[PDB]
Amino acid sequence: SMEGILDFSNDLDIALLDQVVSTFYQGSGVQQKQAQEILTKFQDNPDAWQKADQILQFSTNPQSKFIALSILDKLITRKWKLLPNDHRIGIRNFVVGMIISMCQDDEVFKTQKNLINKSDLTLVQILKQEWPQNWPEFIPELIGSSSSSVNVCENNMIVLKLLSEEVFDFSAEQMTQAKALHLKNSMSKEFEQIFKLCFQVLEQGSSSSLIVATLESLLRYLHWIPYRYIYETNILELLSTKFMTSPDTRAITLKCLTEVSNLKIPQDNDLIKRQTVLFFQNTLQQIATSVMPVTADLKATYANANGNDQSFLQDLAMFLTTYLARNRALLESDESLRELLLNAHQYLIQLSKIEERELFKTTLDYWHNLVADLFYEPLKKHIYEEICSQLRLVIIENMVRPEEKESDTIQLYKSEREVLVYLTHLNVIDTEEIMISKLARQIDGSEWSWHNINTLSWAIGSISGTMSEDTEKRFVVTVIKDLLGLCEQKRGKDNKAVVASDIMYVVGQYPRFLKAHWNFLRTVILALFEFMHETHEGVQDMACDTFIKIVQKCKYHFVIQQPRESEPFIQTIIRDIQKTTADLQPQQVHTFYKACGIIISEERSVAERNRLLSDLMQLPNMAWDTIVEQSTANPTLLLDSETVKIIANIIKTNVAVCTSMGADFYPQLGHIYYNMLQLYRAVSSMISAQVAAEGLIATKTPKVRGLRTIKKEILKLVETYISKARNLDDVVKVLVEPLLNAVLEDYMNNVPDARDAEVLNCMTTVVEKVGHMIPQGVILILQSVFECTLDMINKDFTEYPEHRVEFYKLLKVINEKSFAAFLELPPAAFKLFVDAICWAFKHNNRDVEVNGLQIALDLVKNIERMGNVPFANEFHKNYFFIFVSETFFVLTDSDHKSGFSKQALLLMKLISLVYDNKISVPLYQEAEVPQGTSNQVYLSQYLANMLSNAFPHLTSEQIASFLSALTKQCKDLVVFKGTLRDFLVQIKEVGGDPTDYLFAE
Amino acid sequence: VQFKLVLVGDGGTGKTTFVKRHLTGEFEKKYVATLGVEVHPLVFHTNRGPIKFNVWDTAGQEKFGGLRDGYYIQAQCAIIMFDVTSRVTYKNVPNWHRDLVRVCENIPIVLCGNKVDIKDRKVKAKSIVFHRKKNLQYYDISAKSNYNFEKPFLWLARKLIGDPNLEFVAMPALAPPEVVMDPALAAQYEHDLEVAQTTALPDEDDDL
Amino acid sequence: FEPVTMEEDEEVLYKVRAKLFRFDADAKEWKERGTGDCKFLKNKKTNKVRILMRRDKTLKICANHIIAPEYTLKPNVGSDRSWVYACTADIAEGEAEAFTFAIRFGSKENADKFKEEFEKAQEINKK
Amino acid sequence: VPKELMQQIENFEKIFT
Ligand SMILES: Nc1nc2c(ncn2[C@@H]2O[C@H](COP(=O)(O)OP(=O)(O)NP(=O)(O)O)[C@@H](O)[C@H]2O)c(=O)[nH]1
Ligand SMILES: [Mg+2]
Repeated sequence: SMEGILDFSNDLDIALLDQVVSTFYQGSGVQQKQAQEILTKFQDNPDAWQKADQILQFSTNPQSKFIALSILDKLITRKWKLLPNDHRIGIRNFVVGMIISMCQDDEVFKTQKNLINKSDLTLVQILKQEWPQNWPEFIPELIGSSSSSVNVCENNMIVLKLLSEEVFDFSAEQMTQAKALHLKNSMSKEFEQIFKLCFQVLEQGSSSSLIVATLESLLRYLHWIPYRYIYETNILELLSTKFMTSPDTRAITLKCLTEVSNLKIPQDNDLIKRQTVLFFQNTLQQIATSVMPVTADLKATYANANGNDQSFLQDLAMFLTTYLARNRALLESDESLRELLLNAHQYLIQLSKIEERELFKTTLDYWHNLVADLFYEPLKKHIYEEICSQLRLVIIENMVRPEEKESDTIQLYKSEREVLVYLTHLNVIDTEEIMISKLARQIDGSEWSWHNINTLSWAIGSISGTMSEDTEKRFVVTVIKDLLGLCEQKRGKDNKAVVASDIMYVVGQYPRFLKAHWNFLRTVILALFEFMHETHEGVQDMACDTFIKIVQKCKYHFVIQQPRESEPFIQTIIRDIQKTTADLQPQQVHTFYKACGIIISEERSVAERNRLLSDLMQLPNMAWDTIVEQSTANPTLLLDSETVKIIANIIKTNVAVCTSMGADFYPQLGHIYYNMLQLYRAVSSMISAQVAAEGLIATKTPKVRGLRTIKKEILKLVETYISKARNLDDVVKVLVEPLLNAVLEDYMNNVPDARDAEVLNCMTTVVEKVGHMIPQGVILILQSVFECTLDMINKDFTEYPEHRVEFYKLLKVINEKSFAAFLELPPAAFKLFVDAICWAFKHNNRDVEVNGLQIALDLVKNIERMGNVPFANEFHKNYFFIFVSETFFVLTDSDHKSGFSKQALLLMKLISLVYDNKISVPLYQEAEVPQGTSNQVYLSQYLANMLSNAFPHLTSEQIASFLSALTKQCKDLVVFKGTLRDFLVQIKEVGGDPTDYLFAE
Repeated sequence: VQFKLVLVGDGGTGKTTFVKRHLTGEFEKKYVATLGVEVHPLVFHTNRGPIKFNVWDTAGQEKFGGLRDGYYIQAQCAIIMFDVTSRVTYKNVPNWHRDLVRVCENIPIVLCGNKVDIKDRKVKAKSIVFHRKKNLQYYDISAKSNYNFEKPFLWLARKLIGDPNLEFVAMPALAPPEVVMDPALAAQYEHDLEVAQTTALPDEDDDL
Repeated sequence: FEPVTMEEDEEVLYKVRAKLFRFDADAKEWKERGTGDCKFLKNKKTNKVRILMRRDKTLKICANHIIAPEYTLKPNVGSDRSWVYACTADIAEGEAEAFTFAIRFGSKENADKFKEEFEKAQEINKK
Repeated sequence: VPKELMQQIENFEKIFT
């Protein structure tokens, strides 16, 4: 029954409309859902705009009039110029009249703010179409009607605010460059009159709602108007005094003064400098006397969250930081301005104690600006000594967790570290004193807590490298000594676990100290080794992260023979490795072995390095040897989940060590390589035999997932070594041939759901590093993975996402390093290669789309480098316009805006080939064009026809002017892109001006 | 005690997935573009009594926009969503905010950067500053890993109720009823049980 | 001088972290229902044991039912750390409704221990 | 290195003993 309004052969029943609307906004459940679908269909009727003048006159529902204006909005922005000129004047007239009559009825003006704002925006859309060329008296008449009524004057400030927004703040995306400039110049020409009205209202007016609406418009004006309207008038005085006292006007006025602090200003005039000082002086004065004194506890105020306090304190932080970052030098020399300078910063100190993550980051950014300047600028830091001393405490007490998963906490820690490092350089003594004092109150329990000891330990660790080695040594000693005593002072593994971790974090941050005190460094490591036996949650993971963290920095001191030692300490670590790691989880054992590989790589004697490597790998190599013996004996053992897990952990240990050692890992790799690939084959057979006997569901089972883990870690190990190898002859002559024989056929002949995407990733690295040396191997890779992978991913954009990504990474590196492989493809396979590139264009997936566009660009360059030869001539004849049209399609379909830049680059390269005569053969067929026609003429002809059928609502003149500008600008990417954007605007509407494409000229 | 909440942002940013997680606990992997709007009541239990959100989950794709800003009428709070793996979605945040505060001139608004579970983050933390001058709360969130997935509603509840100490509390757990098998449904439940057993559980590699 | 839940009558027999799934038969798809603490609660006035599971942060109930002696924990084809079983009356989301649940844990040890406690509690309720 | 630190840190391993 509600679907009656969707029948236009009959008169629209307004009462039926108001019912559908009410059911949608106030209803619920099914009735709401039904009405919603009816309203959507009504609004999208291309004739629904004709019935808007009826709704706005005879409806009693504001939501219905709002929807009516939305229907008008679509019509004005997309099809205005298609109407008869009588409807344009009519629509204009009854939008103007509707606004006038809403402002005159004080009851409607008060209770229908949403519908009036919607009408003002609708009017603004008309202005963008019709003003000033077809409405030169709009601004003069607006200024006249403002004096006849406070309500109309207030509403005209809303109209001007919205106009300024649409012309200056949101025009870049929504208009052509020519149209944007036209309107910006039009508003600039008549602003002298607009400012006069605005300034008179502010100086004389008393209606607070009128004042606030005028200041909200001023906020938009300040984005673009010249500074003279601000400094050659009394408006700065008004903002910084009068309007800072009223809480109604205070919020907007403060935002206005923040923008004023960003105006383009000549930095050499002394009167202006005084004016900039003065409005800051007035503003701080009004805050101290009308809002709160500089001693006020803003942390407590913000937490109470009364009224708009939180917004005001946010806006004050933005104002103070913006002004001071630009102008604080104006306050630093004159002694009579010193109190103002420091009161402003004391407010920022108080603001910095607020518990609000994002506000703290705003003030922290300013503090960075300040302490960095005091670090380099002569004679400045003594001014801020008391500010800096308070800041040291604020930052130490609000220090956040370093990475030692939250990526918002990692960025903030590094920001805090930066400022605190600067603050330490500025006064090392004050920083040390605060930290020791803070540590004393951890020991007397007055401030003891898990949060407070962690925060202090992070702060202490963050300033590493700022003190002198002698002070650092005294400092580190006191801290560790005090922290160790704090550990005994506590009971319970929970307390002793917190303090233990903090102690190890601090020592891990001062490697300079550890490197100079061997006996200490040694004892530290031994404690970690004993902490690897403590089963308490977190200890073992801590012990291991600290060990490898210390090793990365102090590795040299583990590989040499230290005084009073009979062997390099690495040997002692390796001897007791089974005992040390006996209680660790697999992940933690691998980190340990990785840390040992870091040390071993410091030994540059090949013979001793390989011996250490052999000893480190003794345990996994003996387990390996044992399995390879019995695993081949009874291949069913690999169905034993215990053997599978053991194997996977042995391989993961080799991956860990290979990650640290890279090229030095080759000896160990050769020990397992040939038997590892045999294992890869045996595991493969079982996966295949399991899927044959159980179906595809077998791939989800723990048995098969464990078997595939083996294959994946084997590929990761080979990938890890090859990507770091320095001896590429051995890679090619020893590694590649057994590898390809082991993985390629297995990948090709498995069903889609059993193929490992890691094979593709592994091959990508092989091609990357030695691609130039195995042209036959690359060909073999394409034959085995290309067609069977493409058929997996060319039916939709969702299935096999990992294969999708790795597939185009592989084609990309093959196209870079061994383009000859594609020249060998049969014509039908090269056609699939082209199809696959364009298929990548159409992905929203960024991983795929970007590579697809790069492959296309690189392919064009590869072809071009071939010169005038048959293969290049045939490529252009077969695929030039396919790439041009496919590229144009994603440029204009509105679903691939993330790739605009690279689409534009590809299109500019394609167009420039024809206009530099880099294509030797005609791109047309003998028949369709006269003999001797230039490819330029045919290109513009093809594109003109292509765009005419794809965008039939464009005029032939538009298309012609767009292409003329586009081809003329194919050597200037920024201008090229601007012309494409202009085209993307014009295709959204009817009647685009073809001269807009002459903007660059 | 029900407040209208409008949820806006570019298509594919996770708005519907985010709401679904709060409604049923599930994580939807498929991208089925919202058509116009989808309204769902959402209730939270707090130390100040229960609060109800009438969530208007709108469409981000232009071709499915429906009534567009007509959905914002008389909203009392809002969430703007973008995708930290897609710069374009953050570039469009000022456009969604513009269209929103033109209809809802003074409401609490949360800005959410979704999908921080994805390693290859493209909109870095340092680049997200739009919320400062607009007085929006900001949260990194992931509807997949549940990182900060409750913060947007906790903050909004505290603004709508006017109590900065409002907390989510555990809804009461009534005693569950006693069970009695129906012999006329035994073979019916053992059928659906066999299908459930032989359907693999998703994300078997997740930590839980 | 003058100066200025509903599970308290119960007892926690077992607690474990787990993720709960429900089977959408009409879509042949497991769907998550909540991740949090799964508890076996013994009522002091009836000695009857129930499962009570709440989501993290929001603390909303995602499982609330008796550990009936009739229920039977079954393995899932793709998991060595989960159990599948049918539930004929769960009241986490309003009225009593029947579900085919799946619960997964952090390790195979928690899975077997859960089944151990799950069976101990079944005998408790049989009385 | 200060010799009293050693005495305190050598007991560090036995913190959990
Ligand atoms: N990795 C990840 N994916 C997510 C996350 N949230 C949502 N998604 C995924 O992103 C895709 C889009 O989900 P969706 O909720 O429909 O986004 P939307 O904003 O509602 N789209 P529309 O505005 O067109 O209705 C889905 O595949 C979803 O699984 C997340 O937090 N992390
Ligand atoms: Mg959606």
